[PDB]
Amino acid sequence: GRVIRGQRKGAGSVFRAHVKHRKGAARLRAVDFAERHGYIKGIVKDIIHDPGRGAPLAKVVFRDPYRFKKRTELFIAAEGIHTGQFVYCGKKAQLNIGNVLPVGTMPEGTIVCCLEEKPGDRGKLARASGNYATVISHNPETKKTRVKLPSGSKKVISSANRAVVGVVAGGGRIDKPILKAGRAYHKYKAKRNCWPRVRGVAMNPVEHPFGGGNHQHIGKPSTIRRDAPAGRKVGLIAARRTGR
RNA sequence: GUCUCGCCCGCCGCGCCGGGGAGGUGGAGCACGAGCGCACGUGUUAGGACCCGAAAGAUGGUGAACUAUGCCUGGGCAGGGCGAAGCCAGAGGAAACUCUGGUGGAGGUCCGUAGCGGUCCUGACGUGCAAAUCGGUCGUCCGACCUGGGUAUAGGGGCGAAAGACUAAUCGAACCAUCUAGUAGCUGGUUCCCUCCGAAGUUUCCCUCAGGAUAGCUGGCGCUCUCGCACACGCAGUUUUAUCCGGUAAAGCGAAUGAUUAGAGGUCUUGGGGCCGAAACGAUCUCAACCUAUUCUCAAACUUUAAAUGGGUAAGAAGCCCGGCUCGCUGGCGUGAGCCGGGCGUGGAAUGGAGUGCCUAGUGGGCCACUUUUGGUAAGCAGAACUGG
RNA sequence: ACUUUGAAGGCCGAAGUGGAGAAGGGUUCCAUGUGAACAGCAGUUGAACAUGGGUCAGUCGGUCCUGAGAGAUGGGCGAGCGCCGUUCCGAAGGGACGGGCGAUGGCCUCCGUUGCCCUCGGCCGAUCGAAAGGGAGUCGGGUUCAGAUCCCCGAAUCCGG
RNA sequence: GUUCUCUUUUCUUUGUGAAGGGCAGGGCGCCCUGGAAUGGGUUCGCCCCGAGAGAGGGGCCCGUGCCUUGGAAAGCGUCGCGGUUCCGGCGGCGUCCGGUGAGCUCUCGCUGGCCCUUGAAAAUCCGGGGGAGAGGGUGUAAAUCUCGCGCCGGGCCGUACCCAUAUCCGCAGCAGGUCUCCAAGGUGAACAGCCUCUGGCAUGUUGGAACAAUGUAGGUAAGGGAAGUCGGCAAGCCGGA
RNA sequence: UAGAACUGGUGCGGACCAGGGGAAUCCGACUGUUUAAUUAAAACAAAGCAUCGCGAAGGCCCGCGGCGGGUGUUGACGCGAUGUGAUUUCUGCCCAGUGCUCUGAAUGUCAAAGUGAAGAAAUUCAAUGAAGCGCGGGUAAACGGCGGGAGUAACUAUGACUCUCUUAAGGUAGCCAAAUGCCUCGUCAUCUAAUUAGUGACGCGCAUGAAUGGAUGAACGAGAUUCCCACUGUCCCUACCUACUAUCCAGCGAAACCACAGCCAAGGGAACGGGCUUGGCGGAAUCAGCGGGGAAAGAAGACCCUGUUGAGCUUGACUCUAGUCUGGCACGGUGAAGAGACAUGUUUUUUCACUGACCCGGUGAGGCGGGGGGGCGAGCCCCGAGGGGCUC
RNA sequence: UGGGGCGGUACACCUGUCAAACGGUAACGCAGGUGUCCUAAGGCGAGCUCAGGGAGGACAGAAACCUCCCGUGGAGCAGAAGGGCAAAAGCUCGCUUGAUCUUGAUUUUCAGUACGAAUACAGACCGUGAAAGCGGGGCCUCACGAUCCUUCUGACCUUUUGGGUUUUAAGCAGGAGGUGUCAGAAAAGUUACCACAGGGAUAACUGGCUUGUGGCGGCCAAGCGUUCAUAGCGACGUCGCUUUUUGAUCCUUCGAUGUCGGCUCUUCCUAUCAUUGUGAAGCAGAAUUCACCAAGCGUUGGAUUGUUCACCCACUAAUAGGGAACGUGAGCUGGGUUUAGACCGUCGUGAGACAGGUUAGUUUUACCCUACUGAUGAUGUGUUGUUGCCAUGGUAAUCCUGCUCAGUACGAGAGGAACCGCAGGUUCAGACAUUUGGUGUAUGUGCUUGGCUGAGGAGCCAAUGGGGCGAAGCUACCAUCUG
Ligand SMILES: [Mg+2]
Ligand SMILES: [Mg+2]
Ligand SMILES: [Mg+2]
Ligand SMILES: [Mg+2]
Ligand SMILES: [Mg+2]
Ligand SMILES: [Mg+2]
Ligand SMILES: [Mg+2]
Ligand SMILES: [Mg+2]
Ligand SMILES: [Mg+2]
Ligand SMILES: [Mg+2]
Ligand SMILES: [Mg+2]
Ligand SMILES: [Mg+2]
Ligand SMILES: [Mg+2]
Ligand SMILES: [Mg+2]
Ligand SMILES: [Mg+2]
Ligand SMILES: [Mg+2]
Ligand SMILES: [Mg+2]
Ligand SMILES: [Mg+2]
Ligand SMILES: [Mg+2]
Ligand SMILES: [Mg+2]
Ligand SMILES: [Mg+2]
Ligand SMILES: [Mg+2]
Ligand SMILES: [Mg+2]
Ligand SMILES: [Mg+2]
Ligand SMILES: [Mg+2]
Ligand SMILES: [Mg+2]
Ligand SMILES: [Mg+2]
Ligand SMILES: [Mg+2]
Ligand SMILES: [Mg+2]
Ligand SMILES: [Mg+2]
Ligand SMILES: [Mg+2]
Ligand SMILES: [Mg+2]
Ligand SMILES: [Mg+2]
Ligand SMILES: [Mg+2]
Ligand SMILES: [Mg+2]
Ligand SMILES: [Mg+2]
Ligand SMILES: [Mg+2]
Ligand SMILES: [Mg+2]
Ligand SMILES: [Mg+2]
Ligand SMILES: [Mg+2]
Ligand SMILES: [Mg+2]
Ligand SMILES: [Mg+2]
Ligand SMILES: [Mg+2]
Ligand SMILES: [Mg+2]
Ligand SMILES: [Mg+2]
Ligand SMILES: [Mg+2]
Ligand SMILES: [Mg+2]
Ligand SMILES: [Mg+2]
Ligand SMILES: [Mg+2]
Ligand SMILES: [Mg+2]
Ligand SMILES: [Mg+2]
Ligand SMILES: [Mg+2]
Ligand SMILES: [Mg+2]
Ligand SMILES: [Mg+2]
Ligand SMILES: [Mg+2]
Ligand SMILES: [Mg+2]
Ligand SMILES: [Mg+2]
Ligand SMILES: [Mg+2]
Ligand SMILES: [Mg+2]
Ligand SMILES: [Mg+2]
Ligand SMILES: [Mg+2]
Ligand SMILES: [Mg+2]
Ligand SMILES: [Mg+2]
Ligand SMILES: [Mg+2]
Ligand SMILES: [Mg+2]
Ligand SMILES: [Mg+2]
Ligand SMILES: [Mg+2]
Ligand SMILES: [Mg+2]
Ligand SMILES: [Mg+2]
Ligand SMILES: [Mg+2]
Ligand SMILES: [Mg+2]
Ligand SMILES: [Mg+2]
Ligand SMILES: [Mg+2]
Ligand SMILES: [Mg+2]
Ligand SMILES: [Mg+2]
Ligand SMILES: [Mg+2]
Ligand SMILES: [Mg+2]
Ligand SMILES: [Mg+2]
Ligand SMILES: [Mg+2]
Repeated sequence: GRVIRGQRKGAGSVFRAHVKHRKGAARLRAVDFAERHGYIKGIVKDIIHDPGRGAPLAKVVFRDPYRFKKRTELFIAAEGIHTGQFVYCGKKAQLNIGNVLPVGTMPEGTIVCCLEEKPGDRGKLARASGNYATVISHNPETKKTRVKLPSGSKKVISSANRAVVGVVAGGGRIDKPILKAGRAYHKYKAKRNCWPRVRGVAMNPVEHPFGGGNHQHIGKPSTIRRDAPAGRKVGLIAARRTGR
C-alpha cells in the first residue's frame, strides 16, 4: 500500500508547532530556602495574551535573595488578579486568591490551579482556561493527599507539592459557537497544521483501510484491538461501549 | 549372488572354516585377447549460443528552477447599491415602553474594473502563432484572497479541502548508470551452382491441446551371399486345389423375446351405463383382458435360417523310411523325447536378385471424391471405415 | 515597393506600442568599413561579418545583525565511509580590570610590555544565514560617439585618531 | 499661429537644492489661579468634567511650508555682437500679481471598529539611580553618558546595455509565459469604454492586378412567429438616472 | 437642486457604456476547493451533531541505532482517532452471527527452562503449569439485519376479527411509480386539437425506511428538468451586402505517402478484382472544384481468446515477517516474619522494610541531618524558681 | 470445451449397440454401472429339485398347511448388462480353512514398457473324499495406485570406521500408511487505472452456404354463404418459392474495413395504395371486393419518445412495401450505447459486479490516381474564315376541383351518376424583372451623439459611429410569363 495520514505526523517537519510569536513557557519559580521555610513577595506588572492558548498570562517580579538584580516569572493567571497586586509565595502565605503554597497546609474543600504532579516540576496540572482541581482528604501519616481532577478522577499525591489558588482565567468559552469556517482557520493556524479532516471513506484503499467501494461504507467493524499495528489502528480504539 | 534337499572331509587352536547335485534361477560375465593416441565429419547438450525482440526484478545514487503543502520576511486590490448595533430630536403613555424623521457605516453581503481563473459556442486552428493557443460569452473580486524571494519534506518514499491527483512536457510507484547480450514452448528474417534419392500431418505418455519424448514414414555408410558362370534356394496388398472362422445384408414371426390389427368355433371366465326378468353360468351381448385354429403389419440395442466381398493354414530335403543306443520322466508288458549310422531329389500357376546391422533428419494443425455411414430440417456443417488424389 | 531628409494623412491614448529598474543574459553597447553567408521576398540597412573603443564612489548597494532554519565541539551510537543532537551525561570565557612586587627603552618623569601575587569575573554556547527586513552621513550645475548622485566646478557632512 | 466675416483672440514659457538661523501652521494623556446643576463644553461621528470642567495666562514636540545665508555670478526665455573656425565667449531686457476645490496622487496627525487570529528578533546607541571607586588644588583634575575653532585619514568588490508582439525561458527575431515605480485634456458616478497633447511607430517574417465557387468574422430582411431541433443550441429583446 | 415658457418632420440615456422575465419539481444549506492538456458536478470541505482512548515510567506516531525524537514553549473548556453534515421537527425493535470489552484460580487446554524416578549413559517417563483459545457477562449515533398461510361483516367486494408454522427481532413514525418500480407507455384527474413527457393523488413497495441518517424548508447555484409572456432568418424559403482569403503574376519555396499502377458489367476464385476469362470499349498535354472508390494515411487492435508472461488492489487462499503481549536465565545486593515438596535439614516461596547498582525531575547543584553554644515565647516534668529534660 | 464463463466429466475403469459378418475404428453419440459386499455367498463330498399351471382336503377365504399330476429351465447364482449351468455352477446337510509358503514363463492394454487382472506348469505343507481326483479366493467379463519418507515382521544375518564388548543407528527381503487431475505439483480472488508477445488456429457488424422460425403462394375439396363445394372464404392433408425476420455454421478480416438513429441526395425492384385500358360479383344507381397489362408520375404537416417499430390529431386522388457493405461520419450531428469522476437500489465479508436506473464528458488529414461537373486545346482536311447537315447520347409534364349535362337516367323510396364542353387551381420545369417587396459602402442627400481643425462656414475621426429615404444592379409562387 502506501503510508497514510497519522502515520506521517509522528515524524514532524510539516506538522510541527508554530512558536515564533509565543512569549515563553509558563511555570512556577523554583524551590529555595525562603519558599521552603518562610515566604517571599512579588508584584504584577502586566497581563498579556499568548497565542495558541485561552488562558492569559501574568508577569511577576521578585527580588533575588542573593544578588542585586531582579527576576521575572511568567505565571498563569487566576481569575481576579490585577496589576499592582502583591503576591506572596511559600509555606507561610495566607490563603487568598493568587498566592502559591503547599497542599498539606490547606484545609479540605479548597480550589486550586497550576498544580504540580511531583514536587518540583514547576507546575503541570489544571492549567487550561476555566478549570480547577479540588482538595479532598489529607493524611498526616505518610504525608499524602488526595485530589479530584476535572476528568472526574481521584488521585493521590504528596503534601509538599505546590499549587496556585483559584480557578483559571478564560472561564467560559465553549459556550460560543463559531458559525464560520474562517474562524476555525485563524484558530488552528496558530497551533498546528491539522484542521481539515478528510473522511476515510472518501479515499481509496491504498491510503486508508476504510477506503474504497462503489458505495461509501466501511465494510468492517470500526472497533479494533489495542495491540493492532500502525496503519490499521484507526477508529474507535479499545472501545468498551458504543452508542448514546 | 541367491532359496531347497543333503552326504562328507582336512586342521598344532574343529566355527558362527571348506566342499557336492539340482528343481532351478538373478548378472552390464568366460569360452584363445583388441585396444591406446592423433585428425576429420555428422549429431545431442552446457555456455550470450543463428540474429533482433518485452511487460518486469535487484544494488547504488541525482532531483521541489514546474507543481502539492507548512513557516520567515516584503508588496497589492477603481467607482457604486442595501443599510446592523450605537446616538439626537419631536409625539404619545399612569408606567413598562412605543411611533415618526435624521445620523452612523457592520457584513467568509450585492453590481462591476485591475487581477486570479476557465461555462458555452461542443466556434476558430487542427502537417498550427502554439507538444493545449485565439475570439466572444462567462465565474469570484475585504477574503478559507493574489503574489515575489528565502527555507523544510525525496521514491514502496513525500505532499494531498481526495481527483488514485502533483512530484522538471514522464507517475496505479520518477529519472541515471550497472547487474544485462535478463528470459521467451511466441512473431519476422536467414547470402553460388549442377546431379541423385525423396516425406508427414498417425500410435502411447506428459498440470499435455500454438509444444516435447516414443514407434512409424526418409536418407547415407556398409557388410554376407548369388545369379546366363551349365548349372538354386528364397520372397510376394496375386490366382488355383483342399480346409477352417465369422452372424452383416436379405428373410422370418402359422418358430422363442417384444409389439400390434380383424373377425370365426370358448357365457373358458371376473363383473356390468346395462340387457328380456327375482335374477343366476335361464338367455344374451359385450367389454380390460382372456382357450383353439387362421389373419394384416414390425425390430440399431430380437432371431430359427443365411450370402456376395473378406481373414487364417497347407502345397516336401527343416520330408519319408530302415536299424540301433541313453533316460531319477510314465509304467501290466509299454509310451515319449533325445543321440547315432545308413537309403531314397523336380513336388500347382505366373513374377523378379535376396538378406542383415549401425548413425539419422524433417514431421507429429490436414483436405477432397465414388461407395458404406452417425448427429442434425439442411449445410461449401460437425465425426468415422475403403481405396485413390 | 522596403534606407535617409522634408511635407501630408493615420495609430498607441498615461492600468500605453511612453521613461526607468530587479531575476536572467553577457559585449549584444558606441564609431568606421563590408555587402560572400544569415536576417523563410529584397536591402545602399542590421542585435550579421571585420577592426577599434568603452563601466571612475569615505556618503549608491555588498561587507555588519539576526529570522524560519542549516551546522561543528564534548557525548552517544555504529561492521564501516560516518550518523544523531545543539545545551543536551562537559575543569566550556585567556574576559578584563584597582592594588603590590623586580624588570623594561625612551633624558626608565609617562608609558606598554613580556611575569606573577592578588582582584572582580554568569551567562548559556563555535559558526552560517536576506543586494525587497534592521543598519551613522551628499546635494545642485556642467561636461561624452558612447560614463555620471562616481568626472570638473561649488557648497556640505559622518566616523575614527 | 488665424484673419475671405468675427475674435482686448488661441498656443507655449513665466525658478532656487543640501546643512543652518527666524517665523507661520498643526498637535499635547503638560503646568498655575479657580471652583461648576437653572448641569455645562463639544465632534461629520464620538466623547469629556470635584480622580477638578468651562474661562484666563503660560511650557513642549513636529515645523518636508514662507523669509534669510546659499544665490544670481549660475539656469531659462527672447533681441543683437565678435571669434573663418579650433569658443562652459560679450552684451540689453525679463525671470510678475492674485483666487477657488467632497478635485487625483504622496505624506504627516487625530479617532473609532474587527479578532477562540492580537499582529518578529538581534546588532547598535542612549538616559537615570546611592556614589561604588575614587580623583584634583585657587589655578589645578583627567575622564567626560562633551562648547566653539587650524589638523590627518577613510581600504576591498559591482557599476556599460536589454528588461520584452527582436537581447529572458519556450529548438527559432514563436499571437504563449515572466516581479515593480511614475501617470495629463474632454464626456461620464468612475484608473469603464470613445477622441486628443507630451513621447514612440510604420501595421507586425513580402507586394501588384480582378472581385468566381466554398469558407471565417460581421450585418439586414416582407407576412407569420419555435411549426425547426434530442434540447429556444446560437442569435435577438430588456439595459443608465 | 426644483419649476415655468418657446421650439423642432415623435426626435431626444440619439454614438460608447449598459440585467429577458414569470410559474414549478430534484439535489446540495450558504461563501469556498477540485481531476495542469476531453469530466467543475448532485463530488471534497465546512459549521453544527455524536461517540472513542488518555492523569505522563502516559495516549497517538516516527525510527537501522542510542539517558534517541515529534504532538510538546503541551495538561482534559486539552491532544490524538472516527462517522454524519446549517436550522426546524424526529431518531423505532434485534446481542442469535461477527468484532470490541470486563473478571478469573475456580475449570479444561496450554512452550522453553525447572523438579523427581528408571537406566551402564545418551534417553525415556511422570508430576507441574504463563499469556492465549474455550467457560461466562455488557455493548447497535460498532459491521450490520428487520416473515409466511387459511377462514371471516343480513346484495356483492373488502376484510377491523379468529387460528396456525416457525424467527435474534419479523419494517414503527414518515414516504413513494422518485436520480430508487422488472411486469409498465401502472391507474385516476389537469395541462394540449393530439403527449412513452411534466404536476397532484392511490400503493401487498421484483428491491423505500429512520446519524449505512428519514421528512421538510426561506436565501444561493457558469447544477438537472416542464410550461407560459415578450423576442427573433431556428424554420416556411431563401436572397443581398462589407472586409481577410481562396484565384492570376513577380520573388522565396516545404511535407506526409509511394510493389507496379490507375475506364466498366457478369463469371469463377481464400465465397464483395485496377490486373485473370467472356463481352462492352479505347485518342496528346492541362486548369478551378467536389468528395463515390482506392476495402486511402496514422498507431505490431485497449473489445474476445491463448500464454504453465506480468503488475495495482482485497481477503477466510499458501509460506513467512517488523512491531507487540507473556514465561525463563544474567545484570540482582541487605535484613526480618509466614508456609511448604522429599524425608527426617535442603532450597523454595509470599509479605514487610533498607540503599549502594539503575531510573526520574530541579537548580547559576546556594543554607541537608544531628547538635546544643540559640533565644523572642509558649504548653508538658522534676521543680534550689533559679536550672536543665520533652513538644515545638 | 461446435468462441469463453455458468453447467456437465466425454479426466482411471466395466456391459450391449453404432462398427460396414476376422480383429481394430471417432463425436458434450444411445442406454446403464463402479470406488463396494462375503467365516461363507471360499473349498471338497453326498442327496434333491426351480418358476408356474391344474384337481382335491375341517374352520381356510384371491393367498397360511397337506397330497398327486404336467413342468427344457419360462427360477436362482450379492450388485449393471451380457454369456454359461439340471442326478449343475442352483437348494439343503457333514468336514474344514488352497483367501497359506516360493522361484521363473505367458496373455490382456501396449512402445511391444509398467501397474492391475488372468492362465498353464514345477517344488513344499495341507484339507476333503471309498477312490479317481479337485482346490493355491468369489462361474467369466470391472472393483484399483511409483520413487523419497515413516511403521511392523524375519536371519544366534552383514556394517558402525585405530582394536574389542553392550546399547542405538544404517543396511537386506516382504506387507501396510497415498496421490480420484486415478504413469502420480504442496496453492484464493478482483481490475472500467491496467500492461506485454501473439492470434482470423477463436468471438462481437457486412458478405457467402442453409431456410428450421418468419413472410408469400398453389393442389384436392368436408363445411360457410337461408338456397348454392368453388361470387367471395375454406378444415383435415400436401407441393413450393424469397432472403427486407431471428437462428445454425465460422470460410475472408485481430501489423485496425471508423460501431445505433435522424438530416441530406440519387438510382433501382414489384409481391400495385392510388391515377390510365379492361374482365368478374351475393355488380339496379352511389360506395366496395377479386383479378389482368403496367413501375410512367405521386405517397404529406405535427404532440410524445434517443429511436428504429408504436400511437393519436389534420388535411388529402392516396397517405403501399423494399433495397444499394442492415446506402451514405476526410457529408453533418453525437441524443443513446461503449473508457476515465460521481449518485441510489440488489448482490459480495471485501476490493468490486449488474444483462437495473441517472447526470457531466477532445469526432483528425485531400495539394495524389480515377470517376463526376464545368473550362482550354488536340488528329486530319494545303492555310484561314463564313454558313450549315447529321450519327450518337440524354429527355418531361402530372393531378384535383367547380358550372353545365341533371336533382336527369336508375330505383318502390331514400338517394343519385357519367361522355363531349367552359373556367380555374396542385406538384414539377424553364426564363424574366414592366409593376410590389428585399438588399443597399453609388459611402447619393438630409438629421444627430462624443471629440478635433481659434470661432462662423466647409470638414474629418469612432476596424461600415447610429439612424431616415433611396437610383442602377442582383433577386422572390413574396412579383410576372410559358409547358
Ligand atoms: Mg470531513
Ligand atoms: Mg474517491
Ligand atoms: Mg489495505
Ligand atoms: Mg453490505
Ligand atoms: Mg549452440
Ligand atoms: Mg533485450
Ligand atoms: Mg519476481
Ligand atoms: Mg530549491
Ligand atoms: Mg473544462
Ligand atoms: Mg471546438
Ligand atoms: Mg482547416
Ligand atoms: Mg502570423
Ligand atoms: Mg477511482
Ligand atoms: Mg540474442
Ligand atoms: Mg504459428
Ligand atoms: Mg504451446
Ligand atoms: Mg434388415
Ligand atoms: Mg523420429
Ligand atoms: Mg527607456
Ligand atoms: Mg519601456
Ligand atoms: Mg534586470
Ligand atoms: Mg532573405
Ligand atoms: Mg547598435
Ligand atoms: Mg552573516
Ligand atoms: Mg535593506
Ligand atoms: Mg483648561
Ligand atoms: Mg544603467
Ligand atoms: Mg481604439
Ligand atoms: Mg507592410
Ligand atoms: Mg515581429
Ligand atoms: Mg421576417
Ligand atoms: Mg417540435
Ligand atoms: Mg419534426
Ligand atoms: Mg444563450
Ligand atoms: Mg416531494
Ligand atoms: Mg453547493
Ligand atoms: Mg480537465
Ligand atoms: Mg442537523
Ligand atoms: Mg457510526
Ligand atoms: Mg437507530
Ligand atoms: Mg455479541
Ligand atoms: Mg411501509
Ligand atoms: Mg408522481
Ligand atoms: Mg414538449
Ligand atoms: Mg436498508
Ligand atoms: Mg439506504
Ligand atoms: Mg489552389
Ligand atoms: Mg467489376
Ligand atoms: Mg460471386
Ligand atoms: Mg487494388
Ligand atoms: Mg473518396
Ligand atoms: Mg497484434
Ligand atoms: Mg499490442
Ligand atoms: Mg499448456
Ligand atoms: Mg511496479
Ligand atoms: Mg488463513
Ligand atoms: Mg480452455
Ligand atoms: Mg467389419
Ligand atoms: Mg452335486
Ligand atoms: Mg460357488
Ligand atoms: Mg501344488
Ligand atoms: Mg567411531
Ligand atoms: Mg568400535
Ligand atoms: Mg468504476
Ligand atoms: Mg415456413
Ligand atoms: Mg465470424
Ligand atoms: Mg476462420
Ligand atoms: Mg471446422
Ligand atoms: Mg483505415
Ligand atoms: Mg474506408
Ligand atoms: Mg407484374
Ligand atoms: Mg451502414
Ligand atoms: Mg469523422
Ligand atoms: Mg465515407
Ligand atoms: Mg452522450
Ligand atoms: Mg464513468
Ligand atoms: Mg434519339
Ligand atoms: Mg459633431
Ligand atoms: Mg430602407
